[PDB]
Amino acid sequence: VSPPPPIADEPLTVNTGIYLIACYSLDDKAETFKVNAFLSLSWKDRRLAFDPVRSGVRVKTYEPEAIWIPEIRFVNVENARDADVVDISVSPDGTVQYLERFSARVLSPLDFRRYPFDSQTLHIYLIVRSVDTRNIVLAVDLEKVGKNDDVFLTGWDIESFTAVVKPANFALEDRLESKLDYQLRISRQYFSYIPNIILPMLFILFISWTAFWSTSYEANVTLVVSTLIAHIAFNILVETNLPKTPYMTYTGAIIFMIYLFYFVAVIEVTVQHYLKVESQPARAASITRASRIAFPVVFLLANIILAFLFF
Amino acid sequence: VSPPPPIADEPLTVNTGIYLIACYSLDDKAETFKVNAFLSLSWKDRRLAFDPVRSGVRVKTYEPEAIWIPEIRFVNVENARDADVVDISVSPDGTVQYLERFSARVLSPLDFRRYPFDSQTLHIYLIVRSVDTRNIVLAVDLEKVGKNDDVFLTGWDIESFTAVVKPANFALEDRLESKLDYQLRISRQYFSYIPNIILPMLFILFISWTAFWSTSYEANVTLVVSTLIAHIAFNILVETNLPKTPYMTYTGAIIFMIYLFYFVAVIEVTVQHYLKVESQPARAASITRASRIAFPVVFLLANIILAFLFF
Amino acid sequence: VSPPPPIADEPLTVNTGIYLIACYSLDDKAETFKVNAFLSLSWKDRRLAFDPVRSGVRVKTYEPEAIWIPEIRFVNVENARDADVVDISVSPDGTVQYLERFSARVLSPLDFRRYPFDSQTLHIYLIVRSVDTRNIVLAVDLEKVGKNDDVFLTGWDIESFTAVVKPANFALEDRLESKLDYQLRISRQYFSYIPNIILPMLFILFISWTAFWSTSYEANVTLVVSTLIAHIAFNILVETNLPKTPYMTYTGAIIFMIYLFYFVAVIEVTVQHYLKVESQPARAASITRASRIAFPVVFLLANIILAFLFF
Amino acid sequence: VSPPPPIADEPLTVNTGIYLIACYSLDDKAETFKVNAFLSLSWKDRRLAFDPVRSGVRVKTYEPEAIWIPEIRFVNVENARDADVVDISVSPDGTVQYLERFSARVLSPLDFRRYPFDSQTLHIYLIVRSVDTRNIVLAVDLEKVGKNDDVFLTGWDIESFTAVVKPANFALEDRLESKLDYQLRISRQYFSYIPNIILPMLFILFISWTAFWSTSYEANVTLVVSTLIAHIAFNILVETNLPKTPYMTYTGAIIFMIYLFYFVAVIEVTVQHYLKVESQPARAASITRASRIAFPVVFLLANIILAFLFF
Amino acid sequence: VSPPPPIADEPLTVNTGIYLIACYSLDDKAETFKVNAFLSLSWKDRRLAFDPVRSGVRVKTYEPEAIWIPEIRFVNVENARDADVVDISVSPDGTVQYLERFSARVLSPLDFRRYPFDSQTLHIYLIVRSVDTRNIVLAVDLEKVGKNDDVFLTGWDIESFTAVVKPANFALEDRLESKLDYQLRISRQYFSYIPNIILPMLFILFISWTAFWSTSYEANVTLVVSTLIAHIAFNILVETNLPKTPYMTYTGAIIFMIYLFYFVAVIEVTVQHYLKVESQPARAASITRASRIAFPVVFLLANIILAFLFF
Ligand SMILES: [Cl-]
Ligand SMILES: [Cl-]
Ligand SMILES: [Cl-]
Ligand SMILES: [Cl-]
Ligand SMILES: [Cl-]
Ligand SMILES: [Cl-]
Ligand SMILES: [Cl-]
Ligand code: NA
Ligand code: NA
Ligand code: NA
Ligand code: NA
Ligand code: NA
Ligand code: NA
Repeated sequence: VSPPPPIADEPLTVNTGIYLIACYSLDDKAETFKVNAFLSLSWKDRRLAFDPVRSGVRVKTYEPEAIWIPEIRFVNVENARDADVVDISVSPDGTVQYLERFSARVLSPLDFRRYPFDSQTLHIYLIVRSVDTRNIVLAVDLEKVGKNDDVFLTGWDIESFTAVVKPANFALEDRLESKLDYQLRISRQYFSYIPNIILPMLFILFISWTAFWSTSYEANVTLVVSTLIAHIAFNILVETNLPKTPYMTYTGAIIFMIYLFYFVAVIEVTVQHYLKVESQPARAASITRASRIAFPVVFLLANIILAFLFF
Repeated sequence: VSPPPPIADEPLTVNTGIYLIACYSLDDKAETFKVNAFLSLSWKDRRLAFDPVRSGVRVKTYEPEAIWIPEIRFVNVENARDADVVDISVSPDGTVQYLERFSARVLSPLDFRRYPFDSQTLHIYLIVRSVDTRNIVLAVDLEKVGKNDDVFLTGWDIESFTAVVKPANFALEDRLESKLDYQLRISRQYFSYIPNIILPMLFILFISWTAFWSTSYEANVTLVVSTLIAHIAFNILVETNLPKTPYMTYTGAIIFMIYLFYFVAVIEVTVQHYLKVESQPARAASITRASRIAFPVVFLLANIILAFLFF
Repeated sequence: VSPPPPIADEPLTVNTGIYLIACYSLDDKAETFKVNAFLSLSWKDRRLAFDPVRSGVRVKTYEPEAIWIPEIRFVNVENARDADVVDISVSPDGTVQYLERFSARVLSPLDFRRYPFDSQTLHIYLIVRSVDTRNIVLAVDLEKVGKNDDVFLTGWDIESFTAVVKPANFALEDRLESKLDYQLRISRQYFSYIPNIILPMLFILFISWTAFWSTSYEANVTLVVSTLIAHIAFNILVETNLPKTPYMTYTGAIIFMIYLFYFVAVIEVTVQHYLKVESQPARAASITRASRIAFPVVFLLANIILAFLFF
Repeated sequence: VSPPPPIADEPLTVNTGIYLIACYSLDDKAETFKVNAFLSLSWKDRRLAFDPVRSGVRVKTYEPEAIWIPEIRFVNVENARDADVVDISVSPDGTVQYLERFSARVLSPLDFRRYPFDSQTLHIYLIVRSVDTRNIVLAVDLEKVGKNDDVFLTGWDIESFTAVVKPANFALEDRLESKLDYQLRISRQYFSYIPNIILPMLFILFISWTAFWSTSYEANVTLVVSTLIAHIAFNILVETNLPKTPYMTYTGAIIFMIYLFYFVAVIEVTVQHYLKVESQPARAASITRASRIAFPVVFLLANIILAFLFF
Repeated sequence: VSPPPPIADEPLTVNTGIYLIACYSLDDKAETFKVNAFLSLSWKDRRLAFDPVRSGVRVKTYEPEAIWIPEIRFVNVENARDADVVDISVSPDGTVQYLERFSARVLSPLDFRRYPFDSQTLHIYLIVRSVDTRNIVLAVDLEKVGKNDDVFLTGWDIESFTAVVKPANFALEDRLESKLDYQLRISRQYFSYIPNIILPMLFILFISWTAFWSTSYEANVTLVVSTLIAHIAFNILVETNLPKTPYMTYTGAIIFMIYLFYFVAVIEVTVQHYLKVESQPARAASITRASRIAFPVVFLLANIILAFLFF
């Protein structure tokens, strides 16, 4: 079966629509998400037209095999989509109305710079390759683009699901290709990160700073070193939930900076002890007293600077 | 093959039933479960009717290909169900009796607020899309809804398996859809959490409080800091078995609150030491003596408040 | 193709046999195992009978498609078995001899109460649904039930592979079902648990008890707290290799009890120190001296009691 | 299609050959490996013979469906091999030359006793079941057994790939079976284990022994206990990369033995302290001085004994 | 369908091209990557030639089944590629233009010697087996080799995608094989390793060296031992992201060397203490003072030597 012939030298417009049934498994490390949706296709094949008076019926139902159907593929899917045809309905004028239900693992890049306070734009790219007979162009039937209310993406808030109505038409291997951009705007549910990572991380840091109210070198060494190890544990926990970015993430920046605080706390703890042994506890006292104000102020200011830089 | 024609303008009623054979793999993080069950379908196709006298036979067995079968799909499945037709039996009035055995990974949201003392309602949504010829409506044959005695969901107690008999009939992409809700009520086996997480977590906390019967700053620092790290280990262990909730879970709340107890224990340990060095051990004694009663009382009361709030 | 017609009102007896080729992947957490075996089926279809004189041949070989084959399924499999027909041989009297080679992931519940000294009974349930024409009943041909010598289940000893010869005949969705129980008796190879978990766990506990021969509070605090953490590490290691049981396991019981030993060791260490500071080292000495005998005796006795309760 | 008829009462000899294209994923815990290879089969079917003069052609190419092909299966595969027929070429005398490209996950037991200095013999078992018409026997065409130069098994050295030319002929379910043993001899690349596990493990042990040059009980307790915990971490790391063996492995033996060294080091550290407090530092000095020589000598000798026992 | 017949004794040239659509999942441990690309094939089949005047059409479109298509396979794929034919276009001269869209998990060895500053050459090997009728040779149509702009490999920079135009023609199982090498040059994004592993690892090492400004044996033991454990944690973290190499990697070398620094730091800490107790603090002072300069200088120089050796 060959494509529909043109009235004039016009391209064939295949109207599309994606209706999300189930959206799930957003893998941060793999930068993938799984989708379960309806794909609707509609084009005019004049060869399939009929008189509703003569035939008796108002629409004709065909099996995929029977008629010409455009080869619509997804660009950013890992493997070819699992698709099952729901219905093919031809109107008297030859306006075909195809509907299929699919499921696919979509590969869409994620921006972790503001993690865990980040928002993402997931993409679903519909594509059609033009045939030697005639050129095929994609369109968006906005009436058939949407999502079920039930649709939930665990640990994410679904903002919108829209399509960029004008396709990206380009040449590939000397043939015209019509690409469409279906955008799923989501924003992360940062809540859990606060009692699980952020606050525990701040508590161990504040515990380290109690060394500024202690003259006991042995106790200070225990305080700063122990807490530093809990900080390493938290850094490792965080980097396991994330991929390797060629940029600093917000949480990454905070975590990195906190190492410097531990490093300087050890230096202070060392300096204070050296001075004490050197029979200069008056100078050590001045440094320790300063550190009590210096450490939280420089911490608070450094954080303002980063939130500023990052947001 | 087209759908059965209507006597009058009535919709076609497809009677359904799910009988669970094997239920397994309830993933808390992924909010999914795997099912292995029988799906039974029954509808009237007058075109398939016959005389049992003339034909000799009391029922006719058809291969799926031979006759019209309604396109029944599952809403909340990740990929299309693995189904194998067991039997198709036509009675002479044309009452088709379809049976298939399926397996599917069902995506059903979970409520972790009362974890590990939570109970859940797992869902299985049967759906049918109406055709251009006629409208299809789902029904529940209660005689064919159930589960095998053998059926066990590891670490969960299976309460019930029922169907909401009246379908959710709604329009989707200008066509009628009949949705059915099969509900599997389960409740978690919280037992193991007690000797594995809850009690070990309480023992390390109580060990931290022995610092209230010690004047040794160096020992107290070791006691409180060490136990705090074991608490971090337990917090991490717990959050690995769970997804990121935009709400506090019961265990999450207990765990978070316990950080504050470690924080204040460090403050006490610090205050007591500062006072001792400042040659005011009488005041430090008062604080330490108070802490011995204050810490367990405020702990016990805070827990009453949370269990109250959570249950 | 319809089932064989009955001589009288007798049911059709399908003789079965499972011969294990490869048995592997026993998942303790998932309570599953993978099997690779031969399935043999034999029944009498009088319609397929022939005279060996006239035909010349002593048995006829058919392709599955050509003849009626009973729909034998497995109850406790996650997904439908991957089966490839090896041979179908019909004798002159119409005694069909079907053989297929299959592989399946079988879901069989496990009893962890005596872990790692436990023994299990893995099950393989063959089932047949009776047709409207006639009732089908399963039988066991003991001569075709067995396992290859080569068959090895890693970290387990294979005791036996037998079938419960009398089937469980019951009604399901108003039709007769013949269920057969193939039992694979295995017992765990507990050896490795001894040098990897049990003895290391006992060594850290015994190290904690050296605090009973020390007057140094700071050293005792380090001894008991450090070892307690290694005990937490071992508890976590153990519970990662196991599912969440609504009952205590033998190892679970030992592990839990050992927390109480650490708790009381801290109490002793605390009491001894308090008394020393209170200028009462004579009383502290009595307690410490007692603890040296009390701790191992109460440990040894508590263990006798548990092994007694558990075995 | 029936098997080739015999000239006399001889069995049908199917000549075999496996040529490895890609060998990968040797799972130590699962005792499996994945293979991608060519399978070549050759037998004489007199029915397919032809005159090259009359026909014109020197060999005839058939589609698998067209002719009789022996049912060759693999014994030790988890699931049935993914096979794609490359070519079927019939010579004038009726000598069929089948070639297929397959991929399979082969289950072959591993011996960990000498780990990580172990060598293994991976197996690939070809098998054929005799038919009622005639008996089928496997043979090895050595000219068609081999492996590509490119073939690499990560972290392993491939020694050889040979076939045991005489098949294991035996009865199974009253039918003759011809089994062939394809052996892939490999030996582990132990290199990485030295700077990653062995030496780090020895360094922490030697650090523990510095307690023999210290009179500070508190320091010794820290030294021995800390290092013991790093040893526990290394023991856990090792046992995660390995399955549960009913025997001791070389690394397992070394690791276990090192626990005894930590245990006795604690005993020494305890004894030395008790004696010091008891105002007997002369006796404690003797013990400590001895321990300095005793610990490395008994360590070195114990290791000679084990390497001796193990190799 | 047989292959195209030769004009003279020339081989059939199948022109090839791979156009990468989506490149993803580069597994360092498994040494695999997943690809989603277009495969284009073009050869001359004179039997399919036609007059464009008589036929009317300028190119003819065939279904794969209708015509002879060369059996092109991939050498280094784990399983056979998931391929879906996009188009088959025959020109009047019989120049076939095949296009398919595929996805495959490619197995390509990785060189970790310079990790995480390494660059790799991923391979895709196209292969064709010659038939008994005629020999088949692969060619590269450079105009149909490329990659989409969108193509991103997470944590890697894609340098180039080229094909080695002259095929590797060799005999395999007495038949000619034409192998082509498609090379994807990539280089790792080392950025993240710096704030996540390299700098944290250096901070803990520098913290250990503060023991050179302390006379407190108990504090030094805590400092060096604690930091050593954090170093073990980092070593383990690193070796989990990598496979077991029979060679030293750059990061592996740095990590290993740092153990020696901890070992010698313990020795110094021990020596200094022994001397102090021995009432020789003047000699201990000299050693400690030297260590303050020796440790960073020997560290810095050792690192120059390694970067030199490695790059
Ligand atoms: Cl697609
Ligand atoms: Cl363009
Ligand atoms: Cl074009
Ligand atoms: Cl479905
Ligand atoms: Cl089954
Ligand atoms: Cl096989
Ligand atoms: Cl391939
Ligand atoms: Na079509
Ligand atoms: Na149908
Ligand atoms: Na059949
Ligand atoms: Na300490
Ligand atoms: Na055949
Ligand atoms: Na073809």
